[PDB]
Amino acid sequence: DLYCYEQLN
Amino acid sequence: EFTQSVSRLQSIVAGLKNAPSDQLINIFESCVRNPVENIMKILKGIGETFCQHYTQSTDEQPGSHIDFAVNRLKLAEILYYKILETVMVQETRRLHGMDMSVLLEQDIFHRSLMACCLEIVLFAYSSPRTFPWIIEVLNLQPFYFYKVIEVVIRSEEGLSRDMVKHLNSIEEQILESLAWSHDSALWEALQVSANKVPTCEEVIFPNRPKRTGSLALFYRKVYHLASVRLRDLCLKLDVSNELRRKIWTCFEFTLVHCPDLMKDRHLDQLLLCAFYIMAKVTKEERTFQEIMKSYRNQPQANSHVYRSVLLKERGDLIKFYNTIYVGRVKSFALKYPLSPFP
Repeated sequence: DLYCYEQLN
Repeated sequence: EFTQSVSRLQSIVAGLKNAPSDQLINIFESCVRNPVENIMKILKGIGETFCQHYTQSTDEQPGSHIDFAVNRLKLAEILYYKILETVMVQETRRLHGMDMSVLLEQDIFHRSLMACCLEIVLFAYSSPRTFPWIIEVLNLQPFYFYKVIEVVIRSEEGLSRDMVKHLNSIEEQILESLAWSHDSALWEALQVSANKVPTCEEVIFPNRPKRTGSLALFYRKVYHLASVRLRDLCLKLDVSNELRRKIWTCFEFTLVHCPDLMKDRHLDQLLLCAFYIMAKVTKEERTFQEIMKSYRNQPQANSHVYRSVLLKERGDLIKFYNTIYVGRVKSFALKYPLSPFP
């Protein structure tokens, strides 16, 4: 839940 | 024609010697213990080590001729005695006619001042030897060294805006990363203080463990720097002042109750993580991606800060957040007293 599922760039 | 920085430097040192002035000598001699010989020895030691590194090639830094080293050195020595005289004259103990022996016998001050003078000269010439080259060469701890910069800026008004900017930049570099390296004297100071990290409220308002004063000043500078950066971020991300105070509270928590997270890392990495996890839990949420595009427009921000981060091995900021930061701070976060914002 508090984890970030975004990636980059 | 000289560049503006070198001509300015030339103006500052005009008519002066790489030896103490008569005025300074008199101050030296009014001391129970006259520092003049030990000061000379420090400059001699620093000068030799500087020349040895300057003239030798490390594979990252082609070596350079000794005649330029000596000219750099000479100029820095002239600056040293000038600034030292200014500092000693304006000193409180001097004005009250009190013996300055203990003041003048602290080696770290003189070494730091001479290094800062060398850094001024190197910068003025656009030297390839980039900070922290000079303090690694001279074995000066970042945690101790940075304190002299504000003294230099105060004591020499002939420094240009660009010179002062540079000095403020390398102070910021120390505050944000360098003083946090695993071998930094910071950890020693925290250690004799029982690893008690001063809270922002404690240091932003006016038989102790030694380095108590050093701890207080360093963290005051750290809290001050981080607040300026957080204020800018909140502005560009247009965040409420209430989440700002919450983000600040989380950041302070990581400095105070998880200080090991800073070891060998960057101050902004903890600040950006504080931003997201707090924006998250309060449902004001902003993506790390937009957090970082807003971050990158800040002067200190370089790609490696959120792209290359120490894990245990390096990864981007997001991987750091997930595998490290969350586990440590989630208890404190999921809990959303708030800290004062400078």
